[PDB]
This record gives sequence, C-alpha cells and structure tokens, in this order.
Amino acid sequence: SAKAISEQTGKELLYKFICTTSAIQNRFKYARVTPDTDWARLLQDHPWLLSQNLVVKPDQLIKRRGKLGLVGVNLTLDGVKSWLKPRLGQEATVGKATGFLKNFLIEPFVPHSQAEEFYVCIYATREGDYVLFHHEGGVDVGDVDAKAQKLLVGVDEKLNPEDIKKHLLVHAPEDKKEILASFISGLFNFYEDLYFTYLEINPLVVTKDGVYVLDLAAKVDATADYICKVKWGDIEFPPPFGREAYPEEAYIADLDAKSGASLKLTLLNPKGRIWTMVAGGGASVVYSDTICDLGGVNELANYGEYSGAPSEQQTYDYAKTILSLMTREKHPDGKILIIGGSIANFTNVAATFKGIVRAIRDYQGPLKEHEVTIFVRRGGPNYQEGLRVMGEVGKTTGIPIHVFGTETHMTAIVGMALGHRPIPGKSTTLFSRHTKAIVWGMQTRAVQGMLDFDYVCSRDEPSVAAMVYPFTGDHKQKFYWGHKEILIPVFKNMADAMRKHPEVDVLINFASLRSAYDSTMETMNYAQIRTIAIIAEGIPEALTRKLIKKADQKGVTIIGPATVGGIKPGCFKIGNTGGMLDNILASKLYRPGSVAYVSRSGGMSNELNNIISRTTDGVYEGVAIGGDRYPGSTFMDHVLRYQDTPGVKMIVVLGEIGGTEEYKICRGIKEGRLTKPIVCWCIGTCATMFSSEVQACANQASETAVAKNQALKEAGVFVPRSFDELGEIIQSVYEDLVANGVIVPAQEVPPPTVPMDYSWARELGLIRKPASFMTSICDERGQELIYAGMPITEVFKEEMGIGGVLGLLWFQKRLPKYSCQFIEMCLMVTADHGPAVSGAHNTIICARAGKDLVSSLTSGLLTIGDRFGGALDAAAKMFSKAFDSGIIPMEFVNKMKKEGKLIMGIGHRVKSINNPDMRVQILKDYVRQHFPATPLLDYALEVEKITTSKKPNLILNVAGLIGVAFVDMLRNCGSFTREEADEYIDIGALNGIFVLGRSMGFIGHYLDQKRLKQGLYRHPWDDISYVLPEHM
Amino acid sequence: WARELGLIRKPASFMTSICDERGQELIYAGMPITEVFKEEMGIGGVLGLLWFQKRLPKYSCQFIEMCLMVTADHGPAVSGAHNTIICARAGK
Ligand SMILES: CC(C)(COP(=O)(O)OP(=O)(O)OC[C@H]1O[C@@H](n2cnc3c(N)ncnc32)[C@H](O)[C@@H]1OP(=O)(O)O)[C@@H](O)C(=O)NCCC(=O)NCCS
Repeated sequence: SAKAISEQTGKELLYKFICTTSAIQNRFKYARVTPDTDWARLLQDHPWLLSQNLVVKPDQLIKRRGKLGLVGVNLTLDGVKSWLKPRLGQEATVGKATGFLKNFLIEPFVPHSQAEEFYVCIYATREGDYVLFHHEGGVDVGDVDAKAQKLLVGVDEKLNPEDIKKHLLVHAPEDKKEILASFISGLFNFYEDLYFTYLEINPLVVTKDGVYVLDLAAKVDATADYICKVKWGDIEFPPPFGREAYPEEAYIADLDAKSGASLKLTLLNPKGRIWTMVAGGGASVVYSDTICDLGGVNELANYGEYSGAPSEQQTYDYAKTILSLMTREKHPDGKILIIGGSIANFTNVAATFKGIVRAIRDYQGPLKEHEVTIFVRRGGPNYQEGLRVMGEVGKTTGIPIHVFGTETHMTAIVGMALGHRPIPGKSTTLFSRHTKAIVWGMQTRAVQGMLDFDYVCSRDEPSVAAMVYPFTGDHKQKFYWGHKEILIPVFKNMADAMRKHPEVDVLINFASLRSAYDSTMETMNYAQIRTIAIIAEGIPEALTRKLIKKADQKGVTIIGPATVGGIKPGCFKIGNTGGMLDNILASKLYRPGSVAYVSRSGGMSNELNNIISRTTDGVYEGVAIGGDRYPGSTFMDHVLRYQDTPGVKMIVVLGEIGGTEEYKICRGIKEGRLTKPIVCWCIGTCATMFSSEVQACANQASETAVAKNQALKEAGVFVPRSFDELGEIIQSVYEDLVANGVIVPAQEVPPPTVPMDYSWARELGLIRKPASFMTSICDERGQELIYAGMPITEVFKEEMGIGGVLGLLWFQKRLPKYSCQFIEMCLMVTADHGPAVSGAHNTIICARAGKDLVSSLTSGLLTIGDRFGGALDAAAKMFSKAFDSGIIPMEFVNKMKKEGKLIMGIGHRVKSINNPDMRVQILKDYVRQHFPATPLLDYALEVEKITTSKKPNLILNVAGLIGVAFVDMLRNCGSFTREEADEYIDIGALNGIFVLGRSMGFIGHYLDQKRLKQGLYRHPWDDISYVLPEHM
Repeated sequence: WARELGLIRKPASFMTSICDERGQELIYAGMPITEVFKEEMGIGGVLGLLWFQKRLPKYSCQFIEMCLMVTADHGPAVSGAHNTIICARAGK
C-alpha cells in the first residue's frame, strides 16, 4: 500500500533524483534537529546555517501547519534556540489527535511574496495520474480540487512539455512560464521514476535566483521497493501523528516483513476490556464492526489481524506478544478474548492454532488471576482436528475456552460475549464446465483443487490443461482421472503451452511479485486467454495500472491481484477459493445455484459462501476482486456480468472502506441497468469510531461505510443494519424470490469420491503406514545434528575427538576419554602398512587406471577379509573364546597346535623379544597405563611368553594386541554389558576399526599415485605362468 | 487398505521401464518371457529389451552376442583381471 514519508526524505530524494533544466539551489542544504541530539555537533559538522536566515518547521507529519502557529519565519540562531524551547519536548495537540514533537527541520529562508508561490500536485488514480497546478498558491488555496488547473496523464506515456504549456500553465507570466514548463516535466519524471503515488508542493517559489520548495508531502508505494531500493537508500515510513508505537506493537510490524503473511496490530486505549486477535483482515474488520455496533465503541482496546498463511513461529510470536501486552492491567469487571475469522482457504489452521496453543501453554500464571475468558471460532484447512485440540487443551488448562465451529454464525460469539445472546470487449461469461485453465507457477495445490472441483461437480473434462514452470523442462507430472493415472504436462515457456492447446481460455498466475507483471504481460500476447487471475499480493500500483490498461485494450477480464480468486459452483474455481474438500462438500459448492456474490477479501468470500449455503439453495458464482487499490475488475464489472447471466437471480455485494463504487452501483440501479434483487453491505462502519485506520484510505465522508450503506438502503438495495442480519436478510430475499417463483430449487444429487493426499491424511492420523527402516545412530530431522542422542555442539564442547564420535556412532555410548584416545591410536597404527599389501596394491592399480578416489579406495577395500585385514577380528575371537573357557594359556597353545591352527595375533617376520615391535610397544604401554583392567591382554601376554619360548619371533602382533585390547576396552570400561561387547565383537566392530584405519592409507596411496602422474599399469607377462589346456 | 480403496494419493518415487515382475508373467520391456524364449531372442535379444527397450532384428542380437564374446577376456595382465585375481587370492 501507499505510505506517507517524512519531509526531509522527500526533499533529499527530489534533490538527488531531479532531472530538469531549471537551476536547483538548497541542494542538500537542510538540517534535522532533534530534542535528544548534540547541538554542538550540529553546528560543527553543518555550520552553513550561520550565513543566511532560517525557517523551522515540525517534521512529524503535520497537515496545514501554517495556520497553527507552528511555522516560524525570520529566526536567528538565538531566535531558533528561543523558539524551540516553549513547544519542543512536550505535548502540542492538533485537531482531535494527541502526540509529542521530537523531530524538527530547519532550512534557509528566502524573501518573497504571494505572487511567487504556486501549488503543485500529482496523485495516482486508476486511469493514470492527475496533476494539479495553481498560480495563486501558498496557504491561501483553501479548496483545491475544484479550483486548481487539472490535467490527466494516461498510464504508460510521457508528459510532453507543450501539453503542460497550453493545458496546465495558463495563468503564469511567460518569463517564468518557460522555466516552470520544464520544471513540472522534471518533477513528473522524478515522481514516476521513484514510484511515488502522491506528491505535493505548497507553496513553490520561482524567481530569477531559482526554484525553492518550502513544504513537501510525499506518499510512496512501499510494495515497489524492489524496483527502487537502491534508489531509496534507507527510507523510513513515519507513523501518523499520534501516540508512538508500543514496543510490542512494532514487534508485530517486524513479524510482518518476515514473510508474505499479513500481520497488523493497532492500539487505541490499552485500558479497554474487549480484545480481538481475529484471523484475516476482512474478517477482523467485520468482527470489529460487530463488537463496536452492539456496545463496544470505547471498551475495545486493540485492532489486529493475521492472514497470508502464517507459519508456526509467526503465529506463536503474535499470540505471545498479544497476551503479554494483555497482561499489563487488572480489570475488576473481567477480561475476554474474541478470536474468530472467516473460513480459511490457504492459511494452515492447524499450524496457527498449534502455535497459539504453545503460546498460551506458558502464559497461564499472569493471565489466570486476570480472569480472562477466550472465545474461539474458525474454519479452514484442517479445522476440526485443531478445534478438538483446542477443546482438550482448554479443558486441561482450566481457563474458560468457548469453542464454536463452522455450523455457528460468524458473529454469534460476539453476541454471546457481552450477554446479548444466551450461551449455547469483455464477455458476459468467463467460466463453464468445459473451461480450460493454465496455472502458472510451482503450485500443485491449485491444480489439485481445481481437478477435485471437476470431480465433485461431475465434470468429464479437467479444468486444468497445462502447467508452466520455467526452471524445469517439458515433462509430465503425476495426477489421477477418477482413480486411474494421468500426467499433466509441465512446460518451460508460455508459448509452447499456449500453442499445444489453443482452446485454453483462462490463465491463473501464481508467480511472485517479481515476475507476476512480466508473466501477465507476456500472457496478454495470446488471444486464446480471455480471463487472467492474478494471485500475487504486493504488485506495485503502477505495474498493476499498466496491466489493467493493457487488459482493457486487449479485452481480457482480470481477477485483481492480492486475492485467493473466485469459485463458480458446478463449473470452475480459481486457486484455493472454497477451501479444502470437506468444506466444498459442506458449503455445497459442487452444484450450481441461483445467487451470485462479489467481494474483496479472500477468506471472507468463503464465509459468504458458507452463509449462502446455510441460508440459500446454493451459490452460482462468487468472485473476490482483491485487496489492492486498483483491482483488475471492480464491483460494477462483476455486477453487470452477473446481470447478463440468466442463471443468476440475486446479487450480493460485500466491500469495505475505499472508493465510491457503491455510488456507481446505485447510479446504475437508478437508471434501469440493474434489475435483479441486490443485497449489499459495506463493512468498516466502525472506522469513524476509532482513532486512526491503517488497513481503504478514505478521504471524505462520502467514502465512509455508513454513508455508502445508507445511500444503498434508500436506493432500492436490501441492506441490513449490520453483518449479523446479512444472513437473515439474504434468506428473506431468497424466500421472497422462491415465493414469487423465479427460483425453482432443484433436488440434491450426491457427489462422487476423489482420492486424498497421503501427507495431509498422515498428519490427521487417519492412516497407518509402517516405517520400513530403523536407525539409532544419527538424527538430522531436528534443528541440530544428533549423534546417538548427543548434539554435535555438545560433542565438540566435550572435546570428544574422532574416537568419541566413533564411539557414539558405532556403539551409541559415551565412552571414557582413554577409550576414545585408544580408539584413535588404533586408527593411527592401522593407517597404512606400505604399498605391497593386497589392498594398497589394488588401490594403486585402480588409481593408475585413471579412476576417481572412491573407485580406487573401494577396489583396495574390497580385498579386506579373511586373509588380508581380518587378523584383528580373528585374534580377538580366538583369544576371547580361549579366555571365556577355563583353559590356561599353555592349554590354549597346545589346543591350537593340535588342531593345526596358528594362533592369530602372534608372529612377526623380523621383530622378536629384545627387539620390540614399536607399534605394539606404544599401544601396550598406553593400555597398561590407562585401562582399568586388562584380563585378556594378560592372557595374551602369557601366551606370548609361551610362544616366544618356542621361537623368538612369535611375539604378540599389532593385530593381536589391538584385538585383545579392544575386547578388554569393550568388556572392562563400564559402558557395555558383557553380552553387548560380545555382540559388537561378533558383528565386526574390529573389521570396522581396521577398514576405517586403512582407508586413510589407501586414500593417501591414491593421492600419491595421482601426484606422481603414474600411468596405466600392466602386469609383466614373464611374471605369469600360463598353463592352459591343449584342446579343451 | 486405503490404496486398495483408492482414496489416498501418494506419488511414486521411482520410475522403471525395463522389467515388470508384479504380474502373473515376467515381462522384459513389454514382452513376456515365454514370448522371449519362443522367438529365439537369445542373450542379444534380452539385452536389447532390457537396455534399449527395443526388439532388435536378429542380426543385431547376434552382433551384440559376438561383441560380448570378443571382449570376454584378454588375459590376466590387464588391470581389472589383475585386481580380480588379487582379490580372489585374498580369500574374498
Ligand atoms: C593401441 C596402442 C596402445 C598400441 O600400443 P603400443 O605401444 O603399440 O603397444 P603395447 O602398448 O601393446 O605394448 C608394446 C609392447 O609391450 C608388450 N606387452 C604388452 N603387454 C605386455 C605385458 N603384460 N607384459 C609384457 N609385455 C607386454 C607388447 O607385446 C609390445 O611388444 P613389442 O614392443 O615387442 O611390440 C596405441 O596405438 C594407442 O594408444 N592407440 C589408441 C587407441 C586405443 O587406445 N585403443 C585401445 C586398445 S583396444
């Protein structure tokens, strides 16, 4: 939307980005003075104010400050000091609002008269830009709209100087006419390039010295920041002149910019009783109007809404913030919290309500003593399961939770809250049963919903003909016809999709705000598409106007941006309109009706669908034009389209603050263009009973909801007194029409079945599917990596080395430090043993064959087994089986000798006693020094004594030492049961130790062969004995 | 049960085109194994069905088989034969 900016920001933008032939003075010549800043620094870094006269103004968004006495003229430096004292720092009320003053601006003075002051204005409208010039400027203009010279500029064209001369600048002297003609053109160029929507200079001084701007009011489009963020620097949006934003209120605005969700909150008086946290913008407006209509004008405290499919954290923060701001007061009468909302279509009801459960779970102490009663009502995707979660959680906590579902009226909770009710070239047709649609984007949900509509409406032709996703090639995607297989075709470019079926008539775009404009513009180039529905919210207003004008000249109807779309029961739906499957079944939207409605909000359109379904034989078609200020189609367009449809019998109009569209509807009714019975209601009637409204932008009393409702009521429109009676009046008109006989209610036909998504079926807990895999070593699903129950940050904090991580991953145990260090030593010892062994040889051969690291390492590793690399495991098993039996080492040696088995882990080629193996010596020294008990190592050393008595070189090997010491570690460290250690030896933990250790050496060998640039190896023929058969 | 009643959608994560074993008949690329054997499509024909999903002409299948035979082995001195021999002598 459009937001007003400060005077200084507008002035600096004008100075930096102006392009005109006029002489520009006061360029970067201004100073911002603040109550809480160093004055000495201000006159030190910027002393250029010491030369000429100074003018001081307040820069807190003050309108018509000239007559208020806040404008100081002819001030000296000491004069400025004396002038700022009596008003700066405290309250200075204006009109009906109250607020302080903590920001002022000072500029140089120029001597001039009223004849040199002129009024310049530009403001953006649906048809382009209206520019106003007034020669008798200053603060004497008064009424301006019907007095100043007005010129219209169409969308997407330049402003020629001669039009300014002979149609805009008529009452000025020629000498200054020549300069103003170019100055206004440059001003318009600056306005258009920076994406401003409202620019105001009053007054403007022009003289032989140059052009001076005394006061400037600027309203710019925030949504177009991505077009001018580099050209805006650090732009700020000052709040309207009033009470400063609360520290918790601005937190909601901070959440607003986290994602595409809408998160707004405003405060008037925190001392009130009624508090609302209603989901959805339009739903929140309706709820506020309902509460203020029946006696909540002043007792309401907050005004907040949340929509746009907020996530878990966003809704959690919103709820905790609103409750925290709720618990700063004690109300003896009592406290209530109305949270309602319309029927949601895209917002995840379950996630948001789980978030507010988590937010209310810990906010129970500082709320129970404040006697807070919560009234909950909602509908949408996964509403009932979360609703019963609310029921059970509210029963568990104890606070009064009043749960109302879809079956109850939207505003009934408000009625029971205060005790008022006891507590219980366009075309007349756009979509048809044969309509084909192209969905642009990675939006599978839209296609699924449209296709499910095609089934529940008993259509023999899918409404979705193509999918366009530029970042993937032409392919086919899984879907069902009935319950059998179909494939939707997904294309890269729009041209191919348009050509492959030219009968497609409607396109619905789900592209983000960056590419929505370009995609829509390129879609406009094909005459097959007759209706384009834009779903993105946040498109710049100028680009939206360009799209609207191009569609109007192309004859293509538009569903305006910032909406969920529309639904035609029995024929067609746009995007996520109508909600999920069971809501379509409940709202009875799978058969055509006789009454049609038009609105702006998305979810509240589904609420109107529900109201009509409850009180009328069904809906024929409903369209939401969007929340942007310039929707592609207005209310009047859809009203005429419904009027030209014979199937439609009643018209419903449900808008809000903004525009004079209802006056146009009344005018069309009076002169005989509209004849069908019409029920209309303008929400926002409470906007006059609040302090200031932000979520629109009414200018006069004519654009007020109450005035529009009255003008509709006494013009031939069935307007109820409020939204509460809207259902009753609609039902009464339906009864009158069926009593007349124009409407013949057809009998119901049962809808067919359509399959349900597995993921959201699994979320509801409706399906059991057994897990095919079981893991226990690592968890990566959470926000932190987990190693056997131990977080990675805790792994590194505890200084668990490679051995500690190995223990966690292989044994799921927190091993003692000496165990981890012994594991690392074992890895170091087995790291490599030269290139001559089988595994190193195979790795070297594969590396010299040009293969990558993985293939060479793998080729080497696959030799590890019984003859190579299996000595650790064999030695451990042999010594463990000997020691577990009662046999003494001598008996073990004799028993091995009898069976013709060499004791695995004994015997070295060159090392003997009085010539120790150094690797064995290091490992054995560490094991003796640090291990608590080494029974198997003692047994193996006795066996070594015997075998060395037999023959000197029969010493305990590296393999035997590592095996027996690893058995001792697993068995006598206190982390394993004896059965656990036995199982870990049995399943091959020592094979893993050897393989992981020798992988280092094998990778080193691969890197060495690559670095040495060794060529392909072929074994010599003379080293091979060829003994082949002679004839066989 | 839900899949049998056809009220649950879960997309398949794998796609295949060469062999179907679910049915009463083993099928190589849309051809039953009985028809594979009764039409004398040997190693080459099965290879064409499984690798290219085509019924190659008879001479193509025989040429594929001849290519397999000529590359069957080239002595123990080459790298792959050397590694296979060494891994075999390691008891694997
Ligand atoms: C194919 C190509 C490698 C020919 O190689 P070459 O250098 O002519 O000969 P080789 O590499 O076979 O070996 C040369 C000698 O080593 C001998 N030799 C080959 N393998 C041996 C082994 N395992 N032990 C001992 N000697 C061997 C050969 O008998 C030959 O002996 P000679 O010098 O007495 O004739 C060469 O032309 C080329 O690079 N061509 C590119 C096309 C290609 O790469 N084709 C792949 C081959 S199917």
